[PDB]
Amino acid sequence: IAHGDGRRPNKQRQYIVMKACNKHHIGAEIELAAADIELLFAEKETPLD
Amino acid sequence: NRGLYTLVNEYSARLAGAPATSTTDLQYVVVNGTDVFLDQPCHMLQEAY
Repeated sequence: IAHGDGRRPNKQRQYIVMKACNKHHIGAEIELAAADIELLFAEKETPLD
Repeated sequence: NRGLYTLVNEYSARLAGAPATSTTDLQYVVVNGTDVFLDQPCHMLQEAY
């Protein structure tokens, strides 16, 4: 604001605010039993398999 | 001591006779009046509460 008093008319100030990026990591663990992987690729022909 | 219409014109325009400072530690006397906003009514009426 331009003022009408006797003090020093202060110049504007440009601030340079320098931010960052907070990183985060999320992970969940999933077990698969070995008797489940084994009969996934196994050849099947009977109606029970 | 003057007429009380000129006291009303003095009450808003002219700053009074040496009030305190604003935002200091030890409450100094005000000087140079750059941004000074003091409305004291205990000076004209000459009383204290």
